Amino acid sequence: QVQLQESGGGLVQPGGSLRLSCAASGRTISRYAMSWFRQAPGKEREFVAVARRSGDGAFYADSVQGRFTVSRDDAKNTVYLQMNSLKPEDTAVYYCAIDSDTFYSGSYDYWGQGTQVTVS
Amino acid sequence: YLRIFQQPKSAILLILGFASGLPLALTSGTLQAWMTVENIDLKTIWFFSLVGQAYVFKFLWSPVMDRYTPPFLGRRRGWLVTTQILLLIAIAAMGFLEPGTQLRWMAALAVVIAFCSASQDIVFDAWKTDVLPAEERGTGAAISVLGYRLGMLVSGGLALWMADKWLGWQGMYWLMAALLVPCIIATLLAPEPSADLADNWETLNDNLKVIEKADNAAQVKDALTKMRAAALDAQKATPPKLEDKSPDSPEMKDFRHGFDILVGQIDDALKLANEGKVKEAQAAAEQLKTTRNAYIQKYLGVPRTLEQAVVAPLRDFFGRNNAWLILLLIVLYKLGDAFAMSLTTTFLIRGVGFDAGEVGMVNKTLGWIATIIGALYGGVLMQRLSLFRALLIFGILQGVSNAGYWLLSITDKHLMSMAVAVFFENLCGGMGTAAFVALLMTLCNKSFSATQFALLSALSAVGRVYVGPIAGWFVEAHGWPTFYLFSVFAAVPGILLLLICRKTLEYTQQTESFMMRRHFSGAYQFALYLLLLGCLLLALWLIMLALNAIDYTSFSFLAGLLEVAALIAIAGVLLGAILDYLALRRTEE
Amino acid sequence: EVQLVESGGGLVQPGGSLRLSCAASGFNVVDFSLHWVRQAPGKGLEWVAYISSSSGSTSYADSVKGRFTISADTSKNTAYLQMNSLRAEDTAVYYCARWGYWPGEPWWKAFDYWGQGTLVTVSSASTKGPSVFPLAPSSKSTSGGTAALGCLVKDYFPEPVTVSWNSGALTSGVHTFPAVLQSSGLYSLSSVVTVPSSSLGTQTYICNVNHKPSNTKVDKKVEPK
Amino acid sequence: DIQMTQSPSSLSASVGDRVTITCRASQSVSSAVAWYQQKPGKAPKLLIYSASSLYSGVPSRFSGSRSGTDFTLTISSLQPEDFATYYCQQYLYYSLVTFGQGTKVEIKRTVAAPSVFIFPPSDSQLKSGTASVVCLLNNFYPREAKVQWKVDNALQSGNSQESVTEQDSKDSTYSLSSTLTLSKADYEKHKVYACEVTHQGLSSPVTKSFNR
Ligand SMILES: CC(=O)N[C@H]1[C@H](O[C@H]2[C@H](O[C@H](C)C(=O)O)[C@@H](NC(C)=O)[C@@H]3OC[C@H]2O3)O[C@H](CO)[C@@H](O)[C@@H]1O
Repeated sequence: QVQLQESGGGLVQPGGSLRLSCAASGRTISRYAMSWFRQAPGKEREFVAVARRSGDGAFYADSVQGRFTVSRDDAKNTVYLQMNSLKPEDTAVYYCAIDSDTFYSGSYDYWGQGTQVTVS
Repeated sequence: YLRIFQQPKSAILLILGFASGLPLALTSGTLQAWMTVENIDLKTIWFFSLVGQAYVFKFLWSPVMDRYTPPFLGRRRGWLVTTQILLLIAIAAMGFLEPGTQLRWMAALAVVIAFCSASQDIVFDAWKTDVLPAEERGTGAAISVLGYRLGMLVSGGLALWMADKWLGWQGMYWLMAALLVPCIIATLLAPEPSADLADNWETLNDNLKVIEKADNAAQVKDALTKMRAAALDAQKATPPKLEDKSPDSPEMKDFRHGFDILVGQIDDALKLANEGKVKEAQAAAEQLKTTRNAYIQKYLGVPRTLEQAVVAPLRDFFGRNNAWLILLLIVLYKLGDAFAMSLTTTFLIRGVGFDAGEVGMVNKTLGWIATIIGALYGGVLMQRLSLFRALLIFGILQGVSNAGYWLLSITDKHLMSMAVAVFFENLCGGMGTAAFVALLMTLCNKSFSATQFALLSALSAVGRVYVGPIAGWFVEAHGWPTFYLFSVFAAVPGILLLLICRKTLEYTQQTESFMMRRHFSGAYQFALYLLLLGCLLLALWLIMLALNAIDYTSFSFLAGLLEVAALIAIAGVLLGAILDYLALRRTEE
Repeated sequence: EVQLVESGGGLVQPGGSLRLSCAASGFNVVDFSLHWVRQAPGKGLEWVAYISSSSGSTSYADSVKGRFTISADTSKNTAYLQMNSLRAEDTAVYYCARWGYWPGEPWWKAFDYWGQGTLVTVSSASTKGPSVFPLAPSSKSTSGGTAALGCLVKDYFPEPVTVSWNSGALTSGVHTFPAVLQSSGLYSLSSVVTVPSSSLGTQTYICNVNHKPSNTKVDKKVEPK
Repeated sequence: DIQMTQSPSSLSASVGDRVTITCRASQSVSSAVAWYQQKPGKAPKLLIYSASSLYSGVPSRFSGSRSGTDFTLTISSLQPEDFATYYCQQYLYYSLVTFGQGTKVEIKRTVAAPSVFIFPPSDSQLKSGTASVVCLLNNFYPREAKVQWKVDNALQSGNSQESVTEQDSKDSTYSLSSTLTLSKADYEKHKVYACEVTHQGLSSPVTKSFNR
């Protein structure tokens, strides 16, 4: 009853901006957590950002302030990962993870295919 | 300059200006439109046309507003909430009212709306005067004027578009009520600087009086708590005659020490009340009565409800040095703008020979946008530059805009030249409007800002009211270009009086206080008596006007009475103004 | 240069009624009215009582009136809060704050100085033999990597107890585990530290337990006997 | 102790973000409202007295303002050490000195992965008849994390007690310790006592296992 939609990725001009959309139909992004994850081909799945209940709070990784920002659209029920001042090495697969529990423990069990951000 | 608008205070000022402006057009202009589509004269009812006088004579309603502090919110905020509630109820009632039966009490309800709207204006002007800091006064006046104009626009110019379409008059009025609702909510969100040493001392005395019943002790503790809070609040306030001595002067040191001793006696009384004690509390309460009969009278140990509730604002305003100079400055500062806007429409129709529809559209759009932009620009210049210099620049620009009108009259007709010239005139009008509202807010003593601001607003409007005929006689006698040249030369005296009272204006700007004239020996009281006689003659002439309107008896001498009253009033005003200039000169040397 | 240290421990009967002494240092007790503020564990502050030693004035909260009695000894510069008929919710940390004279800025500086507070509680705590136990770095656990060393105690009447490894010279990787909830009023803490085990045959394992009230030092060292 | 109902009951603001905490007095208390900052385990510190006033040489980061009976404490440039519980205390009437409600929030920060460690019970703790396994989640943000115990591929519940640390002065850490307290007899019935923790900052749950 819940379907996740993804967009974005592909070849990207370095140093500019991007926006990755991760929508969900049937499950409200509010009251749940929607998160993104960097993954270089040779590195692990580092954290990017997460969106909490409505506009109560938004949290980002240490190396993400200014570079990224999660914009929330209530009409679309989705999470946008805005890109800014990308480094030439930010060519990394971006995956989508959802908190299955409203307690915000951090349970990411619903698999997301993940858009392929490639920089340079 | 986006920072001030980002601040919520600009938003509350805008929304309250909208709240004040909304009932004005609905009370009369939209009502004229509704009666016109009904083809009703809306005359001979004799309940109507009180709606016009309601705004003019709001200074009579003001003393109850500055005197009384509603239990909810504060004095300013509580009166505002009350007035908006009555307006919303009245507009909703008129919307509910069904013309199917008869006209019934449409005119009476319109007069009720006008009274409540003049009331809301009074309270909004007072709240805006107190809440706004001195440097923020100009920009806040600008935002209030912008919201006011927007309210007049929606209630007067969106009304026809909304009524002609499916919405209708009933839904139009209820939607005005709905648009009044967030004004009420934002008034609740509005800040409140209740301040008021007189109000805090009155709370002190009210609770002391409810404490003279100190044998029950089911009320002494709470009332003493209220007394202590009021005394702590009034200690940091400034008393009259000592406002200019703000930075820890010896006089204010004695004031603070008196309130120190007072709050110490409330300490002892509350110590005895917390024990639950009857006998010890009563003995030390008799000792407290002795000490209040010996010590605490020093600063305003008086009740608050007095005829003074209505006399004290006038008494203070007239007691200030350069009071009559400021009176005349308020009357004739916007004299040039009144002259121009009195006959702009007829001049564009006939003098420059435009089509009526062209004039209507160009005025409605360009004049409104230019007044708004001039208001904003004047306000930003006000936060940049002092009050007196900004008023000087804006008055000079008002005069040169009337000179632009003279340019228009001499010059051959062109839509673009008229557009740019009228835009310049309304630009300077908006800047002068913002600076003038800032001056009005500057003059109010805030202790009673409602009554003094209403007096000054009526002062400004009395010029406008008398402007119309003199402009008509001038254009019929000498023509339009000569009329506009005289309009510039009559906008000059406002600038001249500003230059005369620049010392007082700069003093008030820097110290936030006014000198009270010490030069009065015999002549000031004489001029005050002349003014009082003029006001009494005006009231008697109003009684005669009512008698003539009811047509039971009519006496033709009322016109001569009006002229004589005006002569005596202006004689007193000029006498006081000359005395005021002399007092300023004496203070200078 | 002033402080309000609050104490009062001693040989008293449990489940009775105790007075909390608030010693005032650096300022006379009569120059400042002392107010006992109660902070129940898990909720906010609540003014409980006050004494004005200058005039003898005294006041209490509604929930403590008739059961408490706050006094002040100007000779030894200390206040007291004799709490009687203690009840389940009477447990809290009692900060004896000070509050200046009126008139002046001392009054406006309400509670400008507090005290560390005393955790008044109702329980069945007693005194019993302690048992210092060192977490041995077993070879089976986390083989080939970093071992999980530590030391722990069981019970004590005086709450202050400090466990340190290598005399506690490190701040990162060592985590004094706050005492688990033992319903008997006693506290069992299990101090732990995650350090590499590259010095198994050379570094000696010593746990240092420090008891301030008794000035007692306990050493748990792995040495031949 | 009853005020107007507000949707946000606590406060959580980023570092360097100006945030305001407000409380309205029941009646007029004049400018006699003080603001205190109480770090956990420590006495409150008087930040603002007279609801706006402070002396010379005092910290200037904290500011206060009053309008009528409404009092607001604002922090201009929020700092990591600012995170504490803030009480508004009107100090007019002695017998009814009232305070605030409370604010229990960790140091707002960027998301930090939990450094998950496991501490097997002491071999000399077993002699007491009990054996408690500790799973420490050192220096992670946000506070919302969970610790399970997949003991031999069997999640254990109930006996696991958690304790999120507050702002301490010895280590200045923000960690979550979970203690799977079982008897010694229970502790001998299983081999591997692994704790699995899930956090928003972890792509996969972190499992720390040890052998008995
Ligand atoms: C001065 C102010 O802040 N408000 C006044 C407003 O004046 C208006 C005045 O212009 C109008 C069109 C006029 O000429 O009578 C201007 N007041 C001046 C210039 O003092 C300003 O523009 C809109 C509003 O404030 O009048 C209202 C009652 O009608 C009331 O709110 C009040 O009298």
